[PDB]
Amino acid sequence: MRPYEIMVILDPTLDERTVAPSLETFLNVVRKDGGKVEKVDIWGKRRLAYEIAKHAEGIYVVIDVKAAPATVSELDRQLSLNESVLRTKVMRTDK
Amino acid sequence: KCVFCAKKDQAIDYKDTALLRTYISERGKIRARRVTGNCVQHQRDIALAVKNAREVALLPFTSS
Amino acid sequence: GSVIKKRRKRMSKKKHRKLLRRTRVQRRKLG
Amino acid sequence: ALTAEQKKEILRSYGLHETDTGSPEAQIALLTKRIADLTEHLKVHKHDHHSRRGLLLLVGRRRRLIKYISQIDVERYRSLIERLGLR
Amino acid sequence: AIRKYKPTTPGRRGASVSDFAEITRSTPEKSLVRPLHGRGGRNAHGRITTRHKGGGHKRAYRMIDFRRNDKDGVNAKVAHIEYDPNRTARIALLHYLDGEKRYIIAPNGLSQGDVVESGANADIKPGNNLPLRNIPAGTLIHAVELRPGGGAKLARSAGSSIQLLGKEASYASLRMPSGEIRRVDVRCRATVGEVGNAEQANINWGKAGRMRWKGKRPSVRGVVMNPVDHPHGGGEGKTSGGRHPVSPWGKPEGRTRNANKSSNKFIVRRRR
Amino acid sequence: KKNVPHGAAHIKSTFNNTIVTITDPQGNVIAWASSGHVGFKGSRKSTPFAAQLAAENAARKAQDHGVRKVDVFVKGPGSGRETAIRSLQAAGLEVGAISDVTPQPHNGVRPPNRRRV
RNA sequence: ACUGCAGGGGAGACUGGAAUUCCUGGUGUAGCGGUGGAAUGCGCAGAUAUCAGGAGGAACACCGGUGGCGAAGGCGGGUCUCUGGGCAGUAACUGACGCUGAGGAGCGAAAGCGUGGGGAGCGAACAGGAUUAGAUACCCUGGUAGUCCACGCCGUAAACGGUGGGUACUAGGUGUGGGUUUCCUUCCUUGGGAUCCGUGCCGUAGCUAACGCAUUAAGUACCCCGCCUGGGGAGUACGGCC
Ligand SMILES: [Mg+2]
Ligand SMILES: [Mg+2]
Ligand SMILES: [Mg+2]
Ligand SMILES: [Mg+2]
Ligand SMILES: [Mg+2]
Ligand SMILES: [Mg+2]
Ligand SMILES: [Mg+2]
Ligand SMILES: [Mg+2]
Ligand SMILES: [Mg+2]
Ligand SMILES: [Mg+2]
Ligand SMILES: [Mg+2]
Ligand SMILES: [Mg+2]
Ligand SMILES: [Mg+2]
Ligand SMILES: [Mg+2]
Ligand SMILES: [Mg+2]
Ligand SMILES: [Mg+2]
Ligand SMILES: [Mg+2]
Ligand SMILES: [Mg+2]
Ligand SMILES: [Mg+2]
Ligand SMILES: [Mg+2]
Ligand SMILES: [Mg+2]
Ligand SMILES: [Mg+2]
Ligand SMILES: [Mg+2]
Ligand SMILES: [Mg+2]
Ligand SMILES: [Mg+2]
Ligand SMILES: [Mg+2]
Ligand SMILES: [Mg+2]
Ligand SMILES: [Mg+2]
Ligand SMILES: [Mg+2]
Ligand SMILES: [Mg+2]
Ligand SMILES: [Mg+2]
Ligand SMILES: [Mg+2]
Ligand SMILES: [Mg+2]
Ligand SMILES: [Mg+2]
Ligand SMILES: [Zn+2]
Repeated sequence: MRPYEIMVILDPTLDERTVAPSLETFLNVVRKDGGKVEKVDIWGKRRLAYEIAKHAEGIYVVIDVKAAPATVSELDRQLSLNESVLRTKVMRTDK
Repeated sequence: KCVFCAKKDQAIDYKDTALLRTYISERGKIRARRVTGNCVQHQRDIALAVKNAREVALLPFTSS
Repeated sequence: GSVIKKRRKRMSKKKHRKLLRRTRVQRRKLG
Repeated sequence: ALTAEQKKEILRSYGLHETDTGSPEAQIALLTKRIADLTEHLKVHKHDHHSRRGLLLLVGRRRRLIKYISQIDVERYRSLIERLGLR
Repeated sequence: AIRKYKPTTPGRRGASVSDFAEITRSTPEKSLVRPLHGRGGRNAHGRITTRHKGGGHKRAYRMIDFRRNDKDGVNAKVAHIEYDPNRTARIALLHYLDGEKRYIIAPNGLSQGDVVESGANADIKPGNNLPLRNIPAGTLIHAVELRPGGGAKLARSAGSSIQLLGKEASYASLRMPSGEIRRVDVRCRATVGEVGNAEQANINWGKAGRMRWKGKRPSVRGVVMNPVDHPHGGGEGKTSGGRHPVSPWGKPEGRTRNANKSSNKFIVRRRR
Repeated sequence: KKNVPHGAAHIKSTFNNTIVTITDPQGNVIAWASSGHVGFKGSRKSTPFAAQLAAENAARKAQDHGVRKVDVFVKGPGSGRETAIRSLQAAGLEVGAISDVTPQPHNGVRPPNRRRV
């Protein structure tokens, strides 16, 4: 039960409407074990500063969970192993 | 004279790439304390922010 | 000239190690 | 490690009177708790030498404290030894 | 994981053995066992075609599922981890939730009681069998088939693994534990993970009799043969063989792969 | 028969040599006349004179294939770093954009032992 | 104990980019490389160069410092997980429980050793080239161990501040790092002062053979330990332990 800020860089090939349920199907496993989500903000398409995974564009997502370390590690696992993500960056907002 | 020492509750996060635009040279080099006028802890914070921005591609690793 | 004091020790140690390497076998391992 | 609400639950059980936190017994109790958790930390991470040295520092501290209590009064020594675990 | 006997006897001086710490249920599953008899290296003609075989402990064959084709979507539980005399890897008894009993090669990190998925939607965990299409590039895999539906044939001995190198159009490029880079069809399926028991290569068999137990029969050097028996034979004292080293059949050492074999198109870079 | 009006001059000025290559913007070399190509050998290929003949030769050979307009990517800690680009200027190319592309290792490969000369 | 605080302190997992090397292809031709000057060497079978992709290993530019942390050895790409110490403040608690420490135990750069991996670059040995009277070298071309990883072993370094630990006191001046606290307090200045803990420089008394040390002492004292008794022989022999 600790704060976590997660930025995820998704492929620009998928659309702006199907991004939210595609992330709900990941965050529900975070929800099943007591962890909750505060803000699932989506910055959308954005040009990224150096070529990443054969894409020069990327969808920015900020996840902002409050969850156990095991659950956040599992979430990072799952969304890093999916084919719809180019980057993941997990941090803690708390001290 | 350090900007963040003067101005409070401005947490340094790699998300604020707009603020991180400065403290970075046009080449992409992290500026030194003698050129940013800022303290050791805030220079640590901005350096960490710049590096995480680089690894999330919010800031260039190499640029001209 | 304090390095001279180191050079004498160096030469003595070097010759001793050279002797041991001349005899790391039944030349000395038996004894 | 050993947050406030985690140390209180053995401060009541090992310290003397509702506010005792520096007595021999209290110090043995939370040093023992620290050594237990850090020995778990060292059963994982076999080669964290800088933390294992901290463990030996705590062990030495607790040894001085147990000899202190055994000299000052021996019945309390017996009770604390039975209710923590020695040898 | 390797336990060394003490030098209580000259046959056990440097010998070692697996501690068998991963094994549960030292007996095999009865319905899944079929008979097996030694051959002594003899083919259908009754003649020795592989030298140095014979004797050795009696063995029973357990059926390993190198297919894993027919239970996509139905989950399995690793019921047991068990000895198998027939391979250097350990085997995992899986209970499928539909009630089917199965043996698979035991990967690293499939302790008894955890869940194995199969098919395109399986999670990328050790033991899950997926098509190379659904397996991402860079991960360590094993028991990978050469042809779609032909069964696992690649990296299935203890400690072996392919890493998936890439998938460009319809072929997965992958590094074979010989170090060889090969392309196979992306619909060839593999199970994620290294093969377990990776430390059995460190076993020092202490004595001749132990290899005799494992079925290897003494090998005689060609240079102590007579010329009638071996090209290296002959000579008054001991020689080096009076010629460049050749097999007992006079074949010089050198590449023996068919230079015009049909699989050269898929072989990208031969081993180093 | 390959005709392209715009190009890039990659210049590599190492302590021993200078190599001038003329490529298309896509990065396909057409002309490459270097300091050994212009008659030189040994330590004389390090000199700015060799630099400003190699660049001239590359420039003329690239004009033979039809480049008016070049942009320069210079690299290397050599003395033929300016003589070369003025040679391309005065051999008929227009200098366009000038950059610096000397590789800067982020403390990667361990360098060779320092010369005890 | 509580509240705060700074930090490359440590361990594990995952992960990022530059650069070097190699491979595949595109272009393209006769050089490249290297030196004080060359040659060995690489290339003409397509090298060097240049573009794209890919493999892999190692180290983590700018931040970066004179700085920080660690008992010392040492420690920095990033993230997460676990974890040690330190500093300040309150005075809540114990009430001398302290200091040192023969032996002993642990930690202990690099090299080295064992087993198993890995191996880009570098590079003992080695080989060739060069230089030279010779050149078992310095320089060049290659290049094995090793350097890296896991786990053990080794237990040594100019392991140095060539300065054992603890404590008290004895002008200051000036930086820098981490806290706390009072005055123009909203004149913001994030100035001035006090105090605690570092860390540097300069300097008084004092000390010193002199060099210099000098509140971080090599000063003034006390406690405990280690060590020396001319240079070699020799940190060697013998014995013993590892
Ligand atoms: Mg901070
Ligand atoms: Mg003198
Ligand atoms: Mg017959
Ligand atoms: Mg045989
Ligand atoms: Mg005979
Ligand atoms: Mg016969
Ligand atoms: Mg014959
Ligand atoms: Mg014979
Ligand atoms: Mg003979
Ligand atoms: Mg740390
Ligand atoms: Mg690259
Ligand atoms: Mg290679
Ligand atoms: Mg080529
Ligand atoms: Mg090339
Ligand atoms: Mg009292
Ligand atoms: Mg001692
Ligand atoms: Mg040790
Ligand atoms: Mg080493
Ligand atoms: Mg080794
Ligand atoms: Mg050796
Ligand atoms: Mg090895
Ligand atoms: Mg050399
Ligand atoms: Mg030589
Ligand atoms: Mg490790
Ligand atoms: Mg010593
Ligand atoms: Mg040192
Ligand atoms: Mg000494
Ligand atoms: Mg003292
Ligand atoms: Mg001070
Ligand atoms: Mg002074
Ligand atoms: Mg003195
Ligand atoms: Mg004497
Ligand atoms: Mg001795
Ligand atoms: Mg002896
Ligand atoms: Zn500041």
